[PDB]
Amino acid sequence: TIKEMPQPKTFGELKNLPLLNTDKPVQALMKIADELGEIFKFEAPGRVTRYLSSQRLIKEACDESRFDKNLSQALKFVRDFAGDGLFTSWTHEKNWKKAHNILLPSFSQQAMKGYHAMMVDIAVQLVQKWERLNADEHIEVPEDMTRLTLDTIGLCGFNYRFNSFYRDQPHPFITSMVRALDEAMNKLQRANPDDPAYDENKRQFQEDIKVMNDLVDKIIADRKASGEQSDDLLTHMLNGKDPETGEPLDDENIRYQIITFLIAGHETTSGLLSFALYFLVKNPHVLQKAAEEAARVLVDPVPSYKQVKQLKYVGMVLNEALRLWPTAPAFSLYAKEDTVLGGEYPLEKGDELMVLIPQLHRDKTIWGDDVEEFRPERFENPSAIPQHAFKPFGNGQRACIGQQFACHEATLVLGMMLKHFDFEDHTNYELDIKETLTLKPEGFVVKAKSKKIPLGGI
Amino acid sequence: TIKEMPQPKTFGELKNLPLLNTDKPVQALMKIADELGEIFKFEAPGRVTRYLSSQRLIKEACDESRFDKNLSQALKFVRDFAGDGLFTSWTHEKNWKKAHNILLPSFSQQAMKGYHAMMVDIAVQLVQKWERLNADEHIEVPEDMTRLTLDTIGLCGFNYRFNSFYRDQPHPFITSMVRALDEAMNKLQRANPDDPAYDENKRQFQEDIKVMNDLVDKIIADRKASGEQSDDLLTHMLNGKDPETGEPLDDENIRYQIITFLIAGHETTSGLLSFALYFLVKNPHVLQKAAEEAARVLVDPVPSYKQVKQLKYVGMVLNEALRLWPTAPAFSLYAKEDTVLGGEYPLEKGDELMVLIPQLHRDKTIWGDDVEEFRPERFENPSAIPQHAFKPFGNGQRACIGQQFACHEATLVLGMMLKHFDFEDHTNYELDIKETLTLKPEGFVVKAKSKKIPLGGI
Ligand code: HEM
Ligand code: HEM
Repeated sequence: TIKEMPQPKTFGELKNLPLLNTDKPVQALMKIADELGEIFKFEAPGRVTRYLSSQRLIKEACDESRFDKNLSQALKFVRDFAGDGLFTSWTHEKNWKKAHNILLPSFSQQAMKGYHAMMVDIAVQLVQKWERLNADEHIEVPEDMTRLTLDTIGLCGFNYRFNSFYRDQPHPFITSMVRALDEAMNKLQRANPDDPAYDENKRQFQEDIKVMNDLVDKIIADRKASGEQSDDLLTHMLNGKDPETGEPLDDENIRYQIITFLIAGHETTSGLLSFALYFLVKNPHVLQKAAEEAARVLVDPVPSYKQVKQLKYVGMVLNEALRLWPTAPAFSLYAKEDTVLGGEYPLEKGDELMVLIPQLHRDKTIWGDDVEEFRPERFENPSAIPQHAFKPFGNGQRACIGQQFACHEATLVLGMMLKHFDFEDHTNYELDIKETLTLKPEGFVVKAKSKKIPLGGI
Repeated sequence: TIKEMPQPKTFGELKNLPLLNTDKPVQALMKIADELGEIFKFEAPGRVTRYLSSQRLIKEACDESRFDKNLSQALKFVRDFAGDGLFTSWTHEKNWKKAHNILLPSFSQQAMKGYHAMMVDIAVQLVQKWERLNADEHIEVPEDMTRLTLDTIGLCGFNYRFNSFYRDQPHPFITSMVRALDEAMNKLQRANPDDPAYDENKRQFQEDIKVMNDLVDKIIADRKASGEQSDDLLTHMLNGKDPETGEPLDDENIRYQIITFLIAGHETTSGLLSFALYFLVKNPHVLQKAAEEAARVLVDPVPSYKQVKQLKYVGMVLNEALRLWPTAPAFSLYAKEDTVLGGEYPLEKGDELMVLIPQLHRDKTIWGDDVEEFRPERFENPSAIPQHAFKPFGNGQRACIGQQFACHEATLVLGMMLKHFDFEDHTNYELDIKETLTLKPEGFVVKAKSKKIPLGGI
């Protein structure tokens, strides 16, 4: 029977909008979901969305016959620099299906065999950095993880070295990307967007868009001008034809794809690695199990592709980190036609839903009462997990195209870290989660004592 | 560096085979392992296996990239009546993966909420039996535990009442199941099984298979006709679809699954309860601690699901019984590819291993020197145990699908026993372990004096 959904506290004519005027909006929404349950309405001037937290409702939301990907206000703002790349395109735009069909084979599990050597190149740089620290020094974890994941997508994707391990201050492209992302996210919480105060932000936004476009357009133009057949994502985009339309991507869409991949590789996989290491140092029996596996499996001076596929327990660790802190924590959907959600909530065509992934992943009816505990063993027998219960990579045809890339990279790197070092939570670090496009453990530091195991050449 | 492995005494061209021509083969193999150490070769005419006893080697055997489940000769003979049910199927058989995907969510810890009431039905029957004994009487422990466990899987699994507490002699189906298993196990010694001497054995075997098939097929046929929904394992099997293939199980395979569950829920699961109660009566301070927990937690006339989940020390007692006398004490593996075990023992593709679980569980490098002592406190934090050190339910994707079911049932029943009765080892019983498919403390008897605490309705 039909039910009225709950709604969090309001602010007069601003409705719920000021609830997002916080540097930690997803975390605020999680606390609201804890108070209100599996569904709540969230209203702002001119817009309504419904936040879903239960597997029961989210499984219905994931029915692609009833619901399609929506661009949230955040993604609409990100679209000012990521364009109609795969992440910020509507499913019905021609460039979505074109790019999807062209790029899917380049992101497959099979494709990882070809990226593996370049992934190892950057992972060796990380391990060497940490081998070279002095006794009294420590590691800035999200910082080094971001250096690694950005450089890996730059190299594997476009044969471009950001050389982030040679820098304190980020590459200029990244300065502009990060500042562009910050502006996109800050705009969400402004009650008066056109206020004269925000004039200067808008000028900086246009300058950062120009830095990004200029470097990426030059990368593309340089590759076209050289003729080089590097066999990377850029080569595949320049030469590939969509089997369905027979058309290639144009150079402007290629730029948007490249921007999109650099955003992804800076923002998400780095957070996964950071959270994984956080949980490992907070759960030393789990760390022991992962380290024992790394030692047993990674028998050669550098890891092979086959060896990375052998690291089951490291995979379980990564999935359990994705469970607790999925680093792209929300995705949006719209109702394709009028429909009733969960037998109880009537929706009209066009109505928006938000899937709160960290809450889905804390659904006690699925996972049990111990949802805050870090237990990789939850994933030991993967078929035990119900359908649509675990969605850190989104849903259906609009799921993360980078999933195999992220998993392979993270498994490789975490395996190598655990083979080469013991870790100490020397500050007894208190988890503090910063929110940008994604989630990361801000200020997370550790000490790493080398096991003094030689590392092979690249 | 490459070692030759030890081998127990041989009998000319019969090799090691006569060592298993004994009433207690697992216990013989344990003694061989004490003599020979972590690995030994066992040869019979036409075959070889290697028995493993250390965590150091078993952790490698449990690497699913390197080794998969093998059907031992015993499981090949059980397959004559358990078919391609989950326990007697190869991982590469379509019906293994289909049934695995369909059934696993119905055996989860969360699924136990739905079975709990039916489990209580049978547990109340056990408690009422014991409340109704006269002062001069005693309890035949494995016999009553088997009545409980069989009836619980019958009721929870397919809404069938064996009514074992209304009988002295087994239900006709069970007579046939036990005699089929006996025949399967006896066939392990027979040199020329096509000898006319065994014609009656073959006739009896076919008759026993017919008894089991007729009942189970009728159960299935009766349910399909009615359209009755019971939320039980049969309902799930009739309606469920494998997410991967999109196919349901066929009726023949469902029958094999039901036969398989009945085998499992008989003495394999009742052995846990029997050994647990044995160890409790032999360790009165442990019994007292467990009884104190039961009294503190089980404050209502019948136990709730949540209350059973609070019986931590009862669960520790059960784990410690599984440590010493795991009731499915060995499992078989085969090498997927050529590989070296432990840096020392080269194996070829197809080579077989046997994991001797009771010996694994006595590895002093893992458990310390006191491995024969019954100390439930070893399990205060099960996360402290290394990977592949405590394996009473097997390994990985071929682990026991019934683990949560068995543990929940055993915790519930043992908690109620400890709430309702004091126990006396009135005969000072000498442990005598009978071997079939499983292990049982044969002849174990106790007296139970009622605490005279009322029991609720079902
Ligand atoms: C742990 C790491 C990652 C996580 C958790 C993650 C998560 C997600 C999620 C949840 C979506 C769906 C978004 C929505 O529905 O609005 C998505 C889409 C996407 N991700 Fe990722 N991602 C990760 C890594 C990557 C990487 C490494 C790349 C590329 C190199 C990438 C590229 C994309 C793209 C292109 C899409 C859009 C796909 C489409 O709609 O066609 N991601 N990701
Ligand atoms: C204390 C009780 C039990 C113990 C110690 C036990 C132990 C085991 C072990 C060691 C295996 C792996 C066998 C191998 O690798 O060859 C296994 C498999 C299995 N067990 Fe159990 N079990 C118990 C209770 C149950 C119950 C109650 C059920 C069902 C009602 C069940 C159903 C199964 C099934 C279907 C498999 C095959 C799983 C697969 O390969 O997909 N077991 N059990």
